[PDB]
Amino acid sequence: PGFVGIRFCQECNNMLYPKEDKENRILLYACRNCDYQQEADNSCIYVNKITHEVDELTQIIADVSQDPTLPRTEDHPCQKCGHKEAVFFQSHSARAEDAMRLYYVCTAPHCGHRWTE
Amino acid sequence: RLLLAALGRRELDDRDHYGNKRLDLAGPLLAFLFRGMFKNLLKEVRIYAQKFIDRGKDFNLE
Amino acid sequence: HTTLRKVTANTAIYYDPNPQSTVVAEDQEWVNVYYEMPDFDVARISPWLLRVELDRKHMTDRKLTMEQIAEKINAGFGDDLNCIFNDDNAEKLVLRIRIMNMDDDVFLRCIESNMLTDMTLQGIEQISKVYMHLPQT
Amino acid sequence: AIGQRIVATLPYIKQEVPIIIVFRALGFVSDRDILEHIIYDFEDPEMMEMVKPSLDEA
Amino acid sequence: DQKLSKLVEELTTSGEPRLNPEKMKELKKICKSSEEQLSRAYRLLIAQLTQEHAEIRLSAFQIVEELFVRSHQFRMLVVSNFQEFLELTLGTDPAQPLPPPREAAQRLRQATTRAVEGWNEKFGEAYKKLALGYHFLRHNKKTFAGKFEPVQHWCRAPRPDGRLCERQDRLKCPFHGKIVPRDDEGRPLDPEDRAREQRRQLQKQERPSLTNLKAQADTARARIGRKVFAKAAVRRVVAAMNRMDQKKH
Ligand SMILES: [Zn+2]
Ligand SMILES: [Zn+2]
Ligand SMILES: [Zn+2]
Repeated sequence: PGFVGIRFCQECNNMLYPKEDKENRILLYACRNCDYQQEADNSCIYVNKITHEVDELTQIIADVSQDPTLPRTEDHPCQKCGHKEAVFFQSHSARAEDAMRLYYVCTAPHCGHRWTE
Repeated sequence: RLLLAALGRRELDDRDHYGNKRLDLAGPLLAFLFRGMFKNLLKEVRIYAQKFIDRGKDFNLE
Repeated sequence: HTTLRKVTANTAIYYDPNPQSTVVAEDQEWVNVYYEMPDFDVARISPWLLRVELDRKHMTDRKLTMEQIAEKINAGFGDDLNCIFNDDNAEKLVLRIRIMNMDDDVFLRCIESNMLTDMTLQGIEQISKVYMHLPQT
Repeated sequence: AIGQRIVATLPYIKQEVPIIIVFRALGFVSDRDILEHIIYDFEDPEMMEMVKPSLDEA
Repeated sequence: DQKLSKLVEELTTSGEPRLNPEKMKELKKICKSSEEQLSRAYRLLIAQLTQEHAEIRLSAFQIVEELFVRSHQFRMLVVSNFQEFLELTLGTDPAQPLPPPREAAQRLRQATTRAVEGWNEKFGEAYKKLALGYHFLRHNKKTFAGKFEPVQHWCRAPRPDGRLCERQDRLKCPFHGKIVPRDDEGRPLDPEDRAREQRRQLQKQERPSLTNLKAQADTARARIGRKVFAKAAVRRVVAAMNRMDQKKH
């Protein structure tokens, strides 16, 4: 399915709202401030993911390895560069309070690889 | 910040945390109290000066 | 109590003006098979489509079927709001909701919200959860 | 619709006022500019949906 | 006098953009013959206007437009009570709004104005109240988890196309009701089921002008909106969301 992001007008830099031309029934995105309009390609207006089935690796940032508080391990090497050291923690976020799955971040600079076993 | 709290990306702040808390000793307490009192004094002085000006005579500061 | 939001995994609203060639590719077979027999007219079909996919584990746990879900939504929304469902054998159980002859997009958004909030598929209302156990006393 | 709406309380203002009106008052009337000030990354769609109702209301 | 009454009702309830000429012809033939009767017709018009249903008002204004230009007596009576006609037609009264239909109310107002300029251009000087009125409008108002999915039976119902139903439904097929076992020719194995289906087939063989305010709501799109937008439903929407808010917290 995927997610849908908003579109901006090229004239006033305002968001394009969903609209439709009955004559051709082609998904249009018409800015409701001015007369500008555009032809969509996603063919999707709104999605609501209840299962919130998303990857925490996207939210995980690679600069967290410089935290003198989180634990470190040498038993989970980085797959991208083979570095032995890694920093691990939990999801520690809402809708992810369970699933104690450990999220590992490579300690070596310029790699910042984030992965999960 | 309100958004991140809504999606749960950030945790709601707790009042009991002392990082979110500050202490008020004699210094700030007196300053705050004095500030109100000094203004009251200014007003009193302004009232006296205004009434003397309305009466037409200059007012002695003392 | 089992409301709709409970079993629904994901909800999506598309623009699919041509039911014969649906926007989503993994529906063509059963959607065209459904639209072969004109039990419902195609002219009255609204072009906005609400595509909701369910959770199979919730299917099995609640013993809820596609026929029952369709019957419940039909009883709730007359012949006005027709819904088409696949067989209970695919890897992804998904059914489509369209209005039948404010913008229809926002109207369908409100309809989806109402279904998810207060579409009682089964169970006694104002009963949250039932705990099942043997008494040791 | 029934979306979540972001609204702000300004001192000495008797009635509660939406944040988008406040941003327009500060001089950022472009919806894109308001979005840059609100959300820093435009590739995150969830925040954009979350602020959609405020833009719609204003 | 009875005949003129019937014509007035017919024009108001015609429900068309333009009133039927024959009937208008008849009204005209009745109006001239007697000046008193013309005055009575004028009277009737205003009464019809002061009721409801702007579409009927719009139909009434077409009658008023015709009797103004071709009758000086009627031309005087309209001027004599031009204030009331101004509220009834243009909807300039601060209290009374234009009744439904809304699109018909738009047509009544738009068509009313275009008359007034011509009304004033041709008869403004002679009739002083009319001249004041046109200026007034223009300028003032502007875990068990038992999961099994065995599906071997088929509906096998005889479709009108000659092919058996291939739908795989556990209990009920939506196009054919309950599902019963059938052979290769789509005949229920139970003779009782065959008899019941035959009985069902026999049962199947045995089987103003404008839309009122209630009639306008009588449709599909309105019914689903009424159910969705309900005081109990919205509260149930909030109450259901409150319970997940407790789970979220
Ligand atoms: Zn624009
Ligand atoms: Zn690495
Ligand atoms: Zn069948």
